[PDB]
Order: sequence, then structure tokens, then C-alpha cells
Amino acid sequence: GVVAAAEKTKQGGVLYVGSKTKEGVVHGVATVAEKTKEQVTNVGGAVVTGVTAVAQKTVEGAGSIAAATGFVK
Amino acid sequence: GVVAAAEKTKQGGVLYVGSKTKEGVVHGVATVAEKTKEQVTNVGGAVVTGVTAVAQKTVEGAGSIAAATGFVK
Amino acid sequence: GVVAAAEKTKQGGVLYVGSKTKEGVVHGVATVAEKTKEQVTNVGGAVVTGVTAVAQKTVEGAGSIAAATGFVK
Amino acid sequence: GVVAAAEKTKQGGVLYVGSKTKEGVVHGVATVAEKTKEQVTNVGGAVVTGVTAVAQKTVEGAGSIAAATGFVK
Amino acid sequence: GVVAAAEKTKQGGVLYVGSKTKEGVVHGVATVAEKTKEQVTNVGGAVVTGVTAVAQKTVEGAGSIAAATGFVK
Amino acid sequence: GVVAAAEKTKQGGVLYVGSKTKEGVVHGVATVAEKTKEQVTNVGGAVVTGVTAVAQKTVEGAGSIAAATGFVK
Amino acid sequence: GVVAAAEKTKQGGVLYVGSKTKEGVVHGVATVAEKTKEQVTNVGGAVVTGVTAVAQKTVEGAGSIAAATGFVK
Amino acid sequence: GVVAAAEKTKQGGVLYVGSKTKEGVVHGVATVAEKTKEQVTNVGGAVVTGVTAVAQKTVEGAGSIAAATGFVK
Amino acid sequence: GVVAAAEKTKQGGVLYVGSKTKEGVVHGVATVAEKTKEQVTNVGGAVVTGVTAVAQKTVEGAGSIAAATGFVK
Amino acid sequence: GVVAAAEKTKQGGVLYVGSKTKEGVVHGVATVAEKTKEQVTNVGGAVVTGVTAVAQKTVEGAGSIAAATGFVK
Amino acid sequence: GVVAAAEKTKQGGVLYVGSKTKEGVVHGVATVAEKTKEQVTNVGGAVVTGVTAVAQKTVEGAGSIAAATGFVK
Amino acid sequence: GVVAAAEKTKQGGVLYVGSKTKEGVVHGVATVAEKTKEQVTNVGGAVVTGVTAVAQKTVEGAGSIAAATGFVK
Repeated sequence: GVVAAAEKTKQGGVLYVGSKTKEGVVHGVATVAEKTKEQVTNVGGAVVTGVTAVAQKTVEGAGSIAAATGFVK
Repeated sequence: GVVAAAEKTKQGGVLYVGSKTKEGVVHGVATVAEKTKEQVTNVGGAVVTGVTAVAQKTVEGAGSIAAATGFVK
Repeated sequence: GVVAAAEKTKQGGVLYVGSKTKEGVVHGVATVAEKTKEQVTNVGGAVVTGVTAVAQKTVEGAGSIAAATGFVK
Repeated sequence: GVVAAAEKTKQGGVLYVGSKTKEGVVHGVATVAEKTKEQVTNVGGAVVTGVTAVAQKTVEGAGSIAAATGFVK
Repeated sequence: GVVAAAEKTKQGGVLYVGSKTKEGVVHGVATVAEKTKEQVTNVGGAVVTGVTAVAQKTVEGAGSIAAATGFVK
Repeated sequence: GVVAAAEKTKQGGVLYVGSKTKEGVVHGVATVAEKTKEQVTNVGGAVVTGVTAVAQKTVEGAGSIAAATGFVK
Repeated sequence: GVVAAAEKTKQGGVLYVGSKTKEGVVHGVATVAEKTKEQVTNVGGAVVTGVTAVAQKTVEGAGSIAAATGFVK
Repeated sequence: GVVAAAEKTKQGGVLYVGSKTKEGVVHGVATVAEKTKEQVTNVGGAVVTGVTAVAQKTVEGAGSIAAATGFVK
Repeated sequence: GVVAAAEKTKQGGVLYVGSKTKEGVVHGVATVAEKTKEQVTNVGGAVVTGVTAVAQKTVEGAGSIAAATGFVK
Repeated sequence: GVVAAAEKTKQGGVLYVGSKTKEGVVHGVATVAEKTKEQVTNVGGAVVTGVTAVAQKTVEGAGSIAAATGFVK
Repeated sequence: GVVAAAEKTKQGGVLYVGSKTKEGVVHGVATVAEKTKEQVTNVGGAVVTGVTAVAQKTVEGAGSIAAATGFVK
Repeated sequence: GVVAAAEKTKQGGVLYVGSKTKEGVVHGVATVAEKTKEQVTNVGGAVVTGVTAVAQKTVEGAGSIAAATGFVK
């Protein structure tokens, strides 16, 4: 029994990034496996991958994740 | 039994990014596997992948993910 | 039994990106597998993939994902 | 038993992107597999793939995804 | 029995980053395994991976994660 | 029985980073294993990985993680 | 007084080149100048310019070059 | 007074090159100048310029170059 | 008074090169100058410029160069 | 008075090179100057410039160079 | 008075080089000067410049160089 | 009065080099000067410059160099 819920209610900066680079290799949420059974990936928020990665005010409300795996019984 | 719910109710910046690069290789939510049974990917939020990746005020309301996997019984 | 629901109710910036690059290779939500049974991909939010990837105010209401996989019994 | 629902009710920016590049290869939601049984892809939100990918105010209401896979019994 | 909940209610900076680099290799949430059974990755907050990674005011409300794995009985 | 909850309610800087480098290799939350059973990764907060990694005012509200693993009985 | 002379009298190999490349820029006998008076180029032999440049038994007889420049008196 | 002469009289190999490269920039006999008077280039032999440059038995007879420059008197 | 002469008279190998590279910049007989009077370049022999440069049995007979420059008197 | 002469008379190997590299910058006979009068370059022999530079049995006969410069009187 | 002469008369190896490198910068016969009068470069022999530089049996006969510079009188 | 002469008359090895390196900077016959009058460079023999520099049986006959500089009188 997997349940989830969320509720958001609303009754209503000179950021500078300078990047100079060469030969960038970036892996973000790599999951490397061999001879498994189950692989689960739940993303309820920001995943910002780059060579330049800027996030501003991104994840600002009511997140919920519910996971259940296996249960051989 | 997998249930989910969400509710959003509304009763109603000189950001600068400069990027100079060469030869960019970016993997974001890579999931590499061999000889599995089940692979699940739930994205309820931002996945921003790039060489330049900018996210502003992205995920701002009422997210919900419910996953159940396996259950051999 | 897989159920989901969502409800949104409404009773109603000098962002600059400069990119100079060469030879960009970007993989976003790659899922590489071999000899599996089941592969599920649910996208209820933003997936922004690029060499330049800009997201502004993207995912701002009432998301819901419900997944169930397997159940051999 | 797979059910879903959604309800949206409404009782009613000098963004700049400059891109200069060469030889861009971009894969967005690639799912590579071999010798499987089932492959499911549900997109209820934005999938923005490019060399330049800009998303503004995209996914702003009442999303719902319900998936069930397998069930050998 | 896996349950989760979250509630957010609202009744309502000269940051400078200069980066000069060469040959950057970055792995963020790598999980390398062999001959397993189960792999679970729940992201309810920020995962910012880059060569330059800037996060400002990112995760500012009502996060909840509930996970259960195994249960051979 | 795994439960979680969170509630956020709101009734309402000349930072400088200069980086010059060469050949940066960064691993953030690497988890390397062999011949396991279960691998769980719950991220409810910031994971900022880079060669330059700046976080400002990131995780400022109502986090909750509940995990249960094993239970052979 | 510029004189030249030449006389040739005749009283009568598993070479392998493999080249694999990308983005080749080759300048051979470039002579870049500004605000000059005189520019002389005498070629009495081989000038072999390429990305792959193979010369075999090329310049095998009786070369002569005589040059005189200037002489303001 | 510039004189030259040459006389050739004739009274009559598993070489392997393997090249794999990327982004080759080659300048051979570059002569860069500014605000000069005289520029002389005499080539009586091999000039082999390339990314792969192979010369075999090239310059095998009777070369002669005679140059005189200036002589303001 | 510039004179030259040459005379050639004739009364009549498992070389292996393997090159694997990336980003090669090669300058051979560069002569960089500013505010000069005279520039002379006499080539009576091999000039082999490349990323891979192989010369075999190249300059095998009777070379002669005679140069005179200046002579303001 | 500049004279030269040469005379050649003829009365008639498992070399292995393996190169693996990256980012090669090679200058061979660079002559950098500013505010000069005279620049002379006489090449009567081998000039082999490369990232891989192999010369075998190259300069095997009768070389002669005669140069005179200046002579203001 | 500059004279030169040469005479060659003819009355008629498991060398292994293995190189593995990265970021090679090589200057061979660099001559850097400022505010001069005269610059002379006579090459009558081998100049082998590289990252890998192999010379075998190169300069084996009858070399002669005669230079005279200055002579203000 | 500058004279030179040379005469060559002919009346007729498991060498192993293994190099593994990183970041090599090599200057061979550098001549750095400022506010001079005369610069002379005579090469009648081998100049082998590299990161790996192998010379075998190179300079084996009849070399001669004669230089005269200055002579203000």
C-alpha cells in the first residue's frame, strides 16, 4: 500500500556566472549496475546537470515521494 | 494499491550567465544496467540537462509520486 | 489498483544567457539495459535537454504520478 | 484497475539567449534495451530537446499519470 | 505500509562566481554496484552537478521521502 | 510501516568566488559496492557537486526522510 | 647580372600510409607581410602540402636558382 | 653578380605509416613580418607539409641556390 | 659576387610508424619579425613538417647554397 | 665574394615507432625578432618537425652553405 | 671573403621506441631577441624536433659551413 | 677571410626505449637576448629535441664550421 499527497495554497539579484573551460565531462545521477532485479529512479525535485549549472529558487513547494520495492513474501 | 493526489490553490533579477567552452559531454539521469527485470523512471519535477543549464523558479507546486515495484508474493 | 488525481484552482527579469561552444554531446534521461522484462518512463514534469537549456517558471502546478510494476503473484 | 483524474478551474521579462556552437549531438529521453518484454513511455509534461532549448512557464496545471505494468498472476 | 505527506502554506545580493579551468571530470551521485538485488534512488531535493555549480535559495519547502526495501518475510 | 510528514507555513551580500584551476576530478556521493542485496539513496536536501560549487540559502524548510530496509522476518 | 645553368645527362617498395583525422588546417609556405617593397618566391623543387602529403623520389636532378634583389645604388 | 650551376650525370622497403588524429594545425615555412623592405624565399629542395608527411628518397641530385639581397651602395 | 656549383655523377627495411594523437599544433621554420629590412629563406634540403613526419633517404646529393645580404657600402 | 661548391660521385631494420599522445604543440626553427635589419635562413639539410618525427638515412651527401651578411663598409 | 667546400666519394637493428605522454611542449632551436641588427641561422645537419624524435644514421657525410657577420670597418 | 672544407671517402642492436610521462616542456638550443647586435647559429651536426629523443649513429662524417663575427676595425 503506497500512498502520497501534497498541497500548496497561496492566498495572495545581480547574480553573475562567468565560466571559461575546456574538455568537460559531467555525469549527474549515474547508476551503473550488473545482474540486478529492480532499478527505480524517482525525481520529484531539480536535477540540474551541465558544465555550467545554475539553479535559482527552483524547488519551492510541496514535494512528496513514496516508494516500495521488493516484498518477496 | 498505489494512490497519489495533489492540490494547488491560488486565491489571487539581473541574472547573467556567460559560458565559453569546447568539447562538452554531459549525461543527466543515465541508468545503465544488464540482465535485470524491471526499470522504472518517474519524473515529476525538473530534469534540466545541457552544457549550459539554467533553471529559474521551476518546480513551485504540489508534486506527488507513488511507486510500487516487485511484489512476487 | 493504481489511482491518481490532481486539482489546480485559480480565483484570479533581465535574464541573460550567452553560450559559445564547440562539439557538444548531451544525453538527458538515457536508460540503457539488456535482457530485462519491463521498462517504464513517466514524465509529468519538465525534461529540458540541450547544449543550452534554459527553463523559467516551468512546472508550477498539481503534478501526480502513480506507477505499479511487476506483481508476479 | 488504473484510474486517473485532473481538474483545472480559473475564476478570472527581458529573457535573452545567445548561442554560438558547432557539432551538437543531443539525445533526450533515449531508452535503449535488448530482449525485453514491455516498454512504456508516458509524457504528461514538457520534453524540450534541442541544441538551444528554452522553456518558459510551460507546465502550469493539473497533471496526472497512472501506469500499471506486468501482473503475471 | 509506506505513507508520506507534505503541506506548504503562505498567507502573503551581488553574488559573483568566476571560474577558469581545464579538463574537469565530475561525478555527482554515482552508485556503482555488481550482483545486487535492489537499487533505489529518491531525489526530493536539489542535485546540482557541474564544473561550476551554483545553487541559491533552492530547497525551501516541505520535503518528505518514505522508502521501504526488502521485506523477505 | 514507513510514514513521513512535513509542514511549512509562512504568514507574511557581496559574495565573490574566483577560481582558476586545471584538471579537476570530483566525485560527490559515490557508493561503490559488489555482491550486495539492496542499495537505497534518498536525497531530500542539497547535493551540489562541481569544480566550483556555491550554495546560498539552499535548504531552508521542513525536510523529512523515513527509510526501512531488510526485514527478513 | 643574374645567370643560372643546369645539365642532366643519362647514358642509359611496399610503402603504406594510413591516415584517419578530423579538422586539419595546414599552411605550407605562408609569407605574411605588411608595408614592404619586394616579395620574391622561387620554387625549383617540391612543395607538397596536404593533410596527407607523400613524396617519393621527387627532386632527383640538376636544380639551380639565382636571385638578386634590391640594389638601390 | 649572381651565378649558379648544377650538373647531374648517370652512365647507367616495407615502410608503414599509421596516423589517427584530431584537430591538426600545421604551419610549414611561415615567415611573418611587418614594415620590411625585401622578402626572398628560394626553395630548391623538398618542402613537405601535412598532418601526415612522408618523404622517401626525395632530394637526390645537384642542387644550387645563389642569392644576393640589399646592396645599397 | 655570389657563385654556387654542384655536381652529382653516378657510373652505375620494416620501418613502422604508429601515431595516435589529438590536437596537434606544429610550426616548422617560423620566422617572426617586425620592422626589419631584409628576410631571406633558402631551402636546398628537406623541410618535412607534420603531425607525423617521416623522412627516409631524403637528401643524398650535392647541395650548395650561397647567400649575401646587406652591403651598404 | 660568396662562393660554394659540392661534388658527389658514385662508381657503383625492424624500426618501430609507436606514439600515443594528446595536445602536442611543436615549434621547430622559430626565429622571433623585433626591430631588426636582416634575417637569413639557409636550410641545406633535414628539418623534420612533427609530433612524431622519424628520419632515416636522410642527409648523406656533399652539403655546402656559404653566407655573408652586413658589410656596412 | 667567405668560401666553403665539400667532397664525398664512394668507390663501392631491432630499435624500439614506445612513448605514452600527455601535454608536450617542445621548442627546438628558438632564438629570441629584441633590438638587434643581424640574425643568422645556418643548418647543415639534422634538426629533429618532436615529442618523439628518433634519428638513425642521419648526418654521415662532408658537411661545411662558413659564416662571416658584422665587419663595420 | 672565412674558409672551410670537408672530405669523406669510402672505398667499399636490440635498443629499447619505453617512455611514460605527462606534461613535458623541453627547450633545446634556446638563445634569449635583448638589445644586441649580432646573433649567429650554425648547426653542422645533430640537434635532436623531444620528450623522447633517440639518436643512433647520427653524425659520422667530415664536419666543418668556420665563423667570424664583429671586426669593427
